[PDB]
Amino acid sequence: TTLGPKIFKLTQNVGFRSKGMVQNAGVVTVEGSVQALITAAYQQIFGRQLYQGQRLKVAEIKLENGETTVKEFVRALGRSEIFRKLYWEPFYVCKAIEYIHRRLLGRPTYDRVENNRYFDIASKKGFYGVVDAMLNSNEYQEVF
Amino acid sequence: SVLTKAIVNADAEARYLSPGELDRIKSFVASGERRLRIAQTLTEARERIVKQAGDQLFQIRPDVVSPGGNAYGEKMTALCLRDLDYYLRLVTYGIVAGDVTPIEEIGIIGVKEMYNSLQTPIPAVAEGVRAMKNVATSLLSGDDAAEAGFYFDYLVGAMQ
Amino acid sequence: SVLTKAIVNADAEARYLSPGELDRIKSFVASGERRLRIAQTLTEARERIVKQAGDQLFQIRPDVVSPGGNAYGEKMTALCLRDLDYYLRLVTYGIVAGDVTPIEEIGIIGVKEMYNSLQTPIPAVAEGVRAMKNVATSLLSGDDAAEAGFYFDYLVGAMQ
Amino acid sequence: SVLTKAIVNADAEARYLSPGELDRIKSFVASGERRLRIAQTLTEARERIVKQAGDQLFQIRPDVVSPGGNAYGEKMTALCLRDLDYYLRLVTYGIVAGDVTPIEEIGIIGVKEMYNSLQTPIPAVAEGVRAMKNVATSLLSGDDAAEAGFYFDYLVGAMQ
Amino acid sequence: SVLTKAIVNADAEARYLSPGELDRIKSFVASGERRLRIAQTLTEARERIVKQAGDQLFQIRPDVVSPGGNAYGEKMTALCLRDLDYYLRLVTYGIVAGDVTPIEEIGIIGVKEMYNSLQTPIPAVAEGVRAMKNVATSLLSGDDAAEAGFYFDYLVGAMQ
Amino acid sequence: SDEKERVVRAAYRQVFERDLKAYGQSVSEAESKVKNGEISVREFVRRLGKSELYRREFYQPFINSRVLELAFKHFLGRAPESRAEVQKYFSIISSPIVRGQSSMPSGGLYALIDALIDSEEYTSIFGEDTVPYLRNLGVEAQPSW
Amino acid sequence: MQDAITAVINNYDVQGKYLDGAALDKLKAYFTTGAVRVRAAAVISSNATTIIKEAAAKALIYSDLTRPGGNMYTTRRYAACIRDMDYFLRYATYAMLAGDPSILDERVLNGLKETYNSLGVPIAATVGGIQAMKEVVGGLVGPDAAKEASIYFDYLSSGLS
Amino acid sequence: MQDAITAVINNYDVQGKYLDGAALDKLKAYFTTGAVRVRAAAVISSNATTIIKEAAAKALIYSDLTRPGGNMYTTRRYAACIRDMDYFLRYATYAMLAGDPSILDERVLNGLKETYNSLGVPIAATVGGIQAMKEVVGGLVGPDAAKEASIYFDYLSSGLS
Amino acid sequence: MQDAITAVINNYDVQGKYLDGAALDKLKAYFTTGAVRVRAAAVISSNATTIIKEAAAKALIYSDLTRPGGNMYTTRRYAACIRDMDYFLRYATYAMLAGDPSILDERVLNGLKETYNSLGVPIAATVGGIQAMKEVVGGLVGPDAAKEASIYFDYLSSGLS
Amino acid sequence: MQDAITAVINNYDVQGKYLDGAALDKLKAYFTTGAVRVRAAAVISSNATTIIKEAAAKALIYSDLTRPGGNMYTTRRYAACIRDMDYFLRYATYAMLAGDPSILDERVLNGLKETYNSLGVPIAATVGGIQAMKEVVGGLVGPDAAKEASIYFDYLSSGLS
Amino acid sequence: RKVIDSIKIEDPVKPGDFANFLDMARGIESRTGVWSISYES
Ligand SMILES: CCC1=C(C)/C(=C/C2=NC(=C\c3[nH]c(/C=C4\NC(=O)[C@H](C)[C@H]4CC)c(C)c3CCC(=O)O)/C(CCC(=O)O)=C2C)NC1=O
Ligand SMILES: CCC1=C(C)/C(=C/C2=NC(=C\c3[nH]c(/C=C4\NC(=O)[C@H](C)[C@H]4CC)c(C)c3CCC(=O)O)/C(CCC(=O)O)=C2C)NC1=O
Ligand SMILES: CCC1=C(C)/C(=C/C2=NC(=C\c3[nH]c(/C=C4\NC(=O)[C@H](C)[C@H]4CC)c(C)c3CCC(=O)O)/C(CCC(=O)O)=C2C)NC1=O
Ligand SMILES: CCC1=C(C)/C(=C/C2=NC(=C\c3[nH]c(/C=C4\NC(=O)[C@H](C)[C@H]4CC)c(C)c3CCC(=O)O)/C(CCC(=O)O)=C2C)NC1=O
Ligand SMILES: CCC1=C(C)/C(=C/C2=NC(=C\c3[nH]c(/C=C4\NC(=O)[C@H](C)[C@H]4CC)c(C)c3CCC(=O)O)/C(CCC(=O)O)=C2C)NC1=O
Ligand SMILES: CCC1=C(C)/C(=C/C2=NC(=C\c3[nH]c(/C=C4\NC(=O)[C@H](C)[C@H]4CC)c(C)c3CCC(=O)O)/C(CCC(=O)O)=C2C)NC1=O
Ligand SMILES: CCC1=C(C)/C(=C/C2=NC(=C\c3[nH]c(/C=C4\NC(=O)[C@H](C)[C@H]4CC)c(C)c3CCC(=O)O)/C(CCC(=O)O)=C2C)NC1=O
Repeated sequence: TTLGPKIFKLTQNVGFRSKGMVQNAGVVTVEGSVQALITAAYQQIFGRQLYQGQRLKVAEIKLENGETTVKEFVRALGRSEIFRKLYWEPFYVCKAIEYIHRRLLGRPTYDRVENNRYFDIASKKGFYGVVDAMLNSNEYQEVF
Repeated sequence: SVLTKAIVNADAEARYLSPGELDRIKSFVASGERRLRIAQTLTEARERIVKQAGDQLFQIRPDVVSPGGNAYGEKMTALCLRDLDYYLRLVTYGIVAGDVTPIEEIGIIGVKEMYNSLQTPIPAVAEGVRAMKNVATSLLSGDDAAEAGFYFDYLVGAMQ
Repeated sequence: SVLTKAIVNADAEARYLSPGELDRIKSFVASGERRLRIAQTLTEARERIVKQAGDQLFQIRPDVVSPGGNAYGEKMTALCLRDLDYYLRLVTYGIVAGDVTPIEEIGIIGVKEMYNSLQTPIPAVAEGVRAMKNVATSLLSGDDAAEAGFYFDYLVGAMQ
Repeated sequence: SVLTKAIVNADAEARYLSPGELDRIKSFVASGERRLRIAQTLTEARERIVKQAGDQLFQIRPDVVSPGGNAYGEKMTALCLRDLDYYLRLVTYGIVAGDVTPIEEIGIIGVKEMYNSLQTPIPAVAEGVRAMKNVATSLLSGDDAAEAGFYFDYLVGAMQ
Repeated sequence: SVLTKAIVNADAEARYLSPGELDRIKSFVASGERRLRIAQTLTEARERIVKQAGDQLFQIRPDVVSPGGNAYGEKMTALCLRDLDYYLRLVTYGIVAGDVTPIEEIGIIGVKEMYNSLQTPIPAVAEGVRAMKNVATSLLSGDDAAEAGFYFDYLVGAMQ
Repeated sequence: SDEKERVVRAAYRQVFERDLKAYGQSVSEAESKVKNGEISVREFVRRLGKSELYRREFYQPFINSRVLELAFKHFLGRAPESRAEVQKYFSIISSPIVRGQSSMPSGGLYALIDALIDSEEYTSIFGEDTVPYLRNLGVEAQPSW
Repeated sequence: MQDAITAVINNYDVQGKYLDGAALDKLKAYFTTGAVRVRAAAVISSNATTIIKEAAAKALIYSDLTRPGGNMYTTRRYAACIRDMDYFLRYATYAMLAGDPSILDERVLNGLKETYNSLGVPIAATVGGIQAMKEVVGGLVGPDAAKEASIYFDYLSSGLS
Repeated sequence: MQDAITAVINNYDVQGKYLDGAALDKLKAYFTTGAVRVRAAAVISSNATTIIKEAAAKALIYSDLTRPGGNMYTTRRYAACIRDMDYFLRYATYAMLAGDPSILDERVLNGLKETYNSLGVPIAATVGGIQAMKEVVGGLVGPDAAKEASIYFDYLSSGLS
Repeated sequence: MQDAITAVINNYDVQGKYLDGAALDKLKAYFTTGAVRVRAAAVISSNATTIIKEAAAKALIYSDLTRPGGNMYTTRRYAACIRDMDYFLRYATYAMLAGDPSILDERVLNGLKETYNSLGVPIAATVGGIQAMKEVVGGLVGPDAAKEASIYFDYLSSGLS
Repeated sequence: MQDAITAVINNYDVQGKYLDGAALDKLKAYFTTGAVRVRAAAVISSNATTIIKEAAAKALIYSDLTRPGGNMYTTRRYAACIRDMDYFLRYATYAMLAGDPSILDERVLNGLKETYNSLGVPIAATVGGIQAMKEVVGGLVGPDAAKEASIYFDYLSSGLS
Repeated sequence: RKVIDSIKIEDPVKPGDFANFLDMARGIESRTGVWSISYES
């Protein structure tokens, strides 16, 4: 509805579709709807855009070329370098987890059962381990 | 265009065009002949405008055309005016389309990376465009000069 | 440092440190005494390095100290050498730690955005740094000059 | 001086000086050593005042040192600062005289015509004198800087 | 201020301001421009005031500036005048606030303990302040000189 | 004559949580009378409570509800123990009374301090001559709630 | 706490600066509005009780709040609530005289949000009680003082939400 | 969020009222200024970067703020600060288009005062950065739009202080 | 986080000072103990599990703590407790390598006291578990490293109490 | 708190052991150094003020710390800082007499790191103030007592870092 | 360790560690600009 925030879904082919248009056509309208999806990924995962060195290209290049989905572009961003750094590293371990959950699955944790699942996965596997559960849950897939 | 933009939003939400979207197509198409006249006048004076804008760019930025300047020399200056000719052309396209789709894919997306490589000072390209606005705008009626001016200020905006 | 970098990678994996992140630390400790000495040597000649860097820079790029240049004028030049003094300082920090670490947070992350705002030509800042390499390197033994040179070329690299 | 201005009134009415006229000569002469100190300080820093005035001027209005500018070039610039050196000198004269008689006959009566002929912006030029006041006002302790400042503001006043 | 003092007493007794408290705020604020002028004059002559207090001090106590004196030497004297500059500043603050709250937290509460540690003779600091009163007071009208004088005598009082 | 000063600096530490002597402040006028016997340690502590120095330090930077909690730790040496106890004290600091003599009557701060000091409990444990001390773990039976 | 004037003094003290032109201009901007602040305080103080009664009448009572199950049910809690109201009014009058909101933070807002969460005190309802007193105040004090009184009521209410 | 028009619709909806003459007059007062709001937004957007640079130059840099010990020392923090500046400019442009400040509360001010207290970010210095951008904006947009743009910069700055 | 070396760099950076003699002496005092820190970490890491086992045996189990009603009753909670123990050991090993306790604050102590109060986790019993691991560690690492390892266990334990 | 004589008793009491040969040897190792501890305390106490003065002079004042913007700027804060210094000196003298650091934890270090973080008090600068007082102390007390006094100053300073 | 009358001392706030006017005196240098022009010529 209009009572909540917009949801961006990349339906626009992308895929580097091609056509029956001039071979080196200058304008290709929808090759710019992907681009707004790309910036909107950043705006959920980190909350703002990154600075120049920081952006992760070569993840975008592939999304834009149609080789990987939206789902996997989020995974690359989630398991990235600055994401770790900004949000994992400087905080107490469970503060890191609670905050990371809001960014990757849009809501706060409900429980201690849930919180603990990750707290005891982070102690064996690290940042990487924790990220990969939020990303691999059943709930991620049903919802997103 | 206005058409492309309206439709893409329609198709992406799986729906027919809105009353609003239909209205803007109607207002847009009514301005067709006028927009075509604005492009003609500017196409007809393209030399005058590009040269003049170069004299004024090189007055506010005398060093671009100086020892350590990107446009220093006769053929580094020739390419610079050619780029000014490119952008005036794209501005005529934008005016007849009623939005930037074409202007954008052809000459702003990727422009930072292109000019950074060539080491061209971007903000002085933005000045060259303001200079063209000033010249072009002096060859158009008040109403048409404003309508043209929006597209000049867009390019100035995108190089930023 | 080398320590910080090794540890952060260790903790991320949540396992005590490993063989090859210990050997590097040992190398760094021996290196650190030499590294500390190089930084002290660089610190001693700072005013000479900056000033001679500044002459080498303005010959190679006179356009920045010209009418439409970012560093045109006596102050605008004073602030420019002060920035060159800043980066030499960060280079001494980088050498001593054995890892670049702190310099990045202090003076490259955000540097594009800072200088774009001020309209400073980034690639001529990179030249000012090469100029400092040349001077600093002439006050160090061959082996120490190379070790220092890596950190100068890093900054030159990051402004890119 | 105060003497020249005042005695003239005496002679023109065919009479000796009034108690009033005598009093002002006395108060004036008592304020002598201070005025001489104000002139000394400024004479002592003349080269600094002129150049820093010259930088302050060209930032606030550079175009004069550009292709179509009156002060464009090394020897067209050697003359603009020389004129700034002239006016600082006249300001020291005025301060020790306690009025403008000397300043006026030497460098304002006939000027405006003079500057106009040469086509120099007169307001460009008053910035430059106003800029010289700043550099100079800063090589003097707070009491002497004010006393000097009156004479700078006079020249700024006359040139317009 | 007068405001802070009035309010703190109000809040501590859980009540709105008294007619008295309201009256003093009104009389105080009416003297605003005058109090601001008193601070300006003294701010404008700060360097002079510090030097004349310092001369008056060393005549009266040549010993402080003697072999076994706290202020013996060129840089033990430099810090001493700097402390005199500190207290004049606080006196300007007090005058514009209309009470001592600021003067007190910044430079009297703890001052015995500070100076006892440094082994500075407190009563000769009180003399340095009297010396500043004498100089500052000679640059103010009778009425303003008294109003200023209360704050000088307070500091003299608190170092006791 | 030194026993007195052992005692008078104990009060500064009990009421203000540390001696004010090092910085250099003191409640001077009041202080002399305790040494010379006109007013008891009870009157001395009450004068320190309504003084300009304690208001600035423990009343100004906090809220009325936080002022009640710190007053119990200074004039009774223990934490508030019940919610019923908050409403007695919170509504004592909260109302104006009026001004009666020189003034500062039922104050906000002033009323709260008399109320503590004149309480039954206060003048029992420390009644009259002793400066208040923390009744923490070794000393009394501590509540666990 | 701090007021307009001590806000400036402490901002310069930490830099060890004598007051300069910019500082002196700020202090003037306070002194020049001072007489009006005083008059406004005398209106609020002397109408205190009527402001609370009209503010409660527009924003609190004749409602579920005053009925069984409501937080201002019982004479005890009704008394506590209008007691609070008097605090707000009184302190806002201090803030407006001082020309600085710092006292509203130090002696009113600090911990109050959680105190209200812990007792169950309805926050949104309390804000309406604040913004109703502002409405009444702005009528009583007139053109001279309306905007200046108003801001410290608005400071209070965005401090809770 | 809400704009001029939805502010009126929701104010009437809670009373279940069809729009009446008073409502219709308010909406007209918005529509009649609408074209001018659009032109002003196009000036701000296209001069965004220059406004920040001139505002920083007058109110932030060449100072202790940018020196060691200062909050906008380090390229990291300098970048964060002018990033913030861009937010303010951009959102004020939204508020002015909408003719309603509600978006400045919902998406900018809420919690920001305490966020800045927690990081150490100097509030007074940030306000000057806001009021300098306003100064620049008011020159660029002209008589038509100056007062209308200005108010949402003033909304922002009294929201922090 | 920071280590010995970055502690010094950041302390000078805020003053914008090149490293001077006093700084250089501090860094030497770290480098000169560096090889010993590494050897000590390799002993702790490779005896990790045995240190926890011997520390639990001396300070936790065979007690009311492991019996019904005790906080380390249930395999779930016993597992959580020795999991915690491994954190402490591992991070103390980081702190000792870095020669700086800052990581123990940033990633271990912050909020932990209240977290334990909220779950009911016995603080005093946890401290004994820390000081027992220290005892074991100090035997295993030898004269060279005993005092240096020990301090970060002591940092941990006065961080909870 | 505990001291060497007391610690030996409580360390054995928890094991329910009579004092045995190992215990008796420890207590002897304390008693045999006792007279020297007393003499050292009398030197420190009677030179207290001079030690602080010389320690501040070498490690704190004549610096940015005492200048505007510095934490020991203002007579208030200068007084608080040398007040603190006296605590450290005095308690270290207690620890050294007791031959046990436990009092330095119970009554000085507990919460102090965070207290200093919360006020902004510079930790590294405070450590230098501790290690400068140690330097002075070690000269005044002589060969007999130098090492024994020194350790409790070192206990204090690694307790903050 | 000598005379009182070093009392000529400027009283401003001294520059911070990267002001634009620490490298000001080196900023006048070795180009062809307004600071290149020989004054006595
Ligand atoms: C000096 C600054 C200061 C303030 C502002 C303050 C507020 C405050 N309000 C309280 C309770 C309360 N506050 C209210 C307020 C309200 N009830 C409602 O339904 C309305 C929404 C609202 C009035 C508009 C009520 C009903 C209670 C009683 C809660 C209880 O029964 O425990 C309490 C608990 C102690 C007590 O009951 O007195 C405090 C401390 N305390 C202070 O020291
Ligand atoms: C169980 C404890 C308890 C009591 C008693 C209580 C009384 C109470 N009486 C009220 C009003 C009122 N009460 C009265 C009563 C009277 N008028 C008179 O002249 C007579 C003297 C008197 C009748 C005998 C009136 C006239 C009002 C309306 C006043 C107004 O609206 O301004 C209101 C405000 C309206 C509301 O929101 O309910 C409350 C809360 N509330 C409580 O929680
Ligand atoms: C330690 C990390 C760090 C750096 C590097 C830094 C640089 C920095 N350079 C500045 C200006 C400047 N920097 C330069 C530098 C140059 N001009 C040129 O053309 C050359 C390419 C270059 C000299 C090699 C100039 C000319 C200015 C003045 C620009 C202006 O005022 O608009 C300013 C604004 C002035 C100020 O407030 O200090 C900053 C903050 N700040 C930092 O915190
Ligand atoms: C109700 C849930 C629950 C269980 C089951 C539990 C088991 C448990 N078994 C323990 C030890 C032990 N358990 C065993 C058991 C065995 N040895 C073998 O080889 C066999 C495979 C097995 C017997 C069938 C042994 C030998 C120890 C002593 C190990 C040691 O001290 O190192 C201990 C540590 C000693 C103590 O403090 O009590 C616990 C807590 N604790 C619990 O809270
Ligand atoms: C990376 C830094 C880090 C630390 C240190 C940490 C501690 C920590 N300990 C926890 C629980 C716990 N901690 C203990 C610890 C003990 N039980 C005892 O009786 C002993 C006294 C003690 C072991 C010596 C126990 C039993 C629980 C479970 C409480 C429950 O049942 O909910 C929890 C709650 C989530 C969970 O259950 O995993 C956290 C976050 N978390 C972190 O992120
Ligand atoms: C704004 C509040 C404030 C004040 C006043 C203040 C004073 C102050 N005076 C100092 C020294 C000093 N102050 C003096 C002053 C004097 N010598 C004499 O004999 C005279 C009686 C007197 C001059 C009138 C001297 C001689 C020293 C050097 C003492 C030393 O180095 O041992 C120092 C230590 C040096 C430093 O680090 O700055 C401070 C902090 N600090 C503050 O924060
Ligand atoms: C009995 C054991 C004990 C200790 C040790 C203790 C320390 C302590 N130091 C404090 C403040 C302080 N501590 C300092 C210390 C310093 N300033 C500097 O710049 C230096 C680095 C350093 C001196 C070497 C300062 C300046 C303050 C005042 C902070 C403020 O203005 O609020 C405070 C806050 C309350 C107060 O201001 O008195 C405490 C409790 N309290 C105790 O109960």
